[PDB]
Amino acid sequence: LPDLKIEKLEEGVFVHTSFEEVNGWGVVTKHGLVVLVNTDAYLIDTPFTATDTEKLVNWFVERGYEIKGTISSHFHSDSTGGIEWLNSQSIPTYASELTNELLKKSGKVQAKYSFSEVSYWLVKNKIEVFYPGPGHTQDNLVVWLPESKILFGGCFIKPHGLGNLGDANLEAWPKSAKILMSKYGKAKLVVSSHSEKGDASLMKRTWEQALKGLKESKKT
Ligand code: NA
Ligand SMILES: [Zn+2]
Ligand SMILES: [Zn+2]
Repeated sequence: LPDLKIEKLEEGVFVHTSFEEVNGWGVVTKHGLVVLVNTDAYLIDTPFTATDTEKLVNWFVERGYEIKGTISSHFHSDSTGGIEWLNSQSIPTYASELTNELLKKSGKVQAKYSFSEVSYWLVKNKIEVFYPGPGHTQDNLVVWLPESKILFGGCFIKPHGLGNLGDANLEAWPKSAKILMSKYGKAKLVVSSHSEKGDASLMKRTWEQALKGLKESKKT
């Protein structure tokens, strides 16, 4: 299993990359962020495992940062796998009320703190959590960093194909993708869960893939 990677994007923004075996043939790649406000650190998604969440936290703690909070972009384990471990360390975990309902329904440990607001400022003027509407999942969120114009699109941003449709809302995805394009056109960088980082055009590529997936589902 490849090791957790940490890469600096700019001052105050790091991408964490963790890996999971799909079964014998190679691995899934998952990107999240760590955002620094002075000496406060915020996890944007957890790695898949408690073990990789602890490695990630330990890397920032050793450099004099305090983990002030985590946000999970959706209920799937690639965003939420570390919540139980973070809770055991009394590190504040956040998810939307809908995300916590979906964790509870799937027999998973919930985030300690939840919110209902469509636009939720995890950190005033620094970290915005936004619900564009259903897509990859009913609850999928994005995270916007206004000072860097970095959008973390999580598993919503799907420039090359929508992936697993098990929990997806194909009827809503195109509308949700246009809402995102319309709000975050000033984005300098779009970081997705499962693809290479890109420019604002990844939001339009997602819209196109959403339209195509909906069209194909209506044919059969
Ligand atoms: Na450092
Ligand atoms: Zn997912
Ligand atoms: Zn994912």
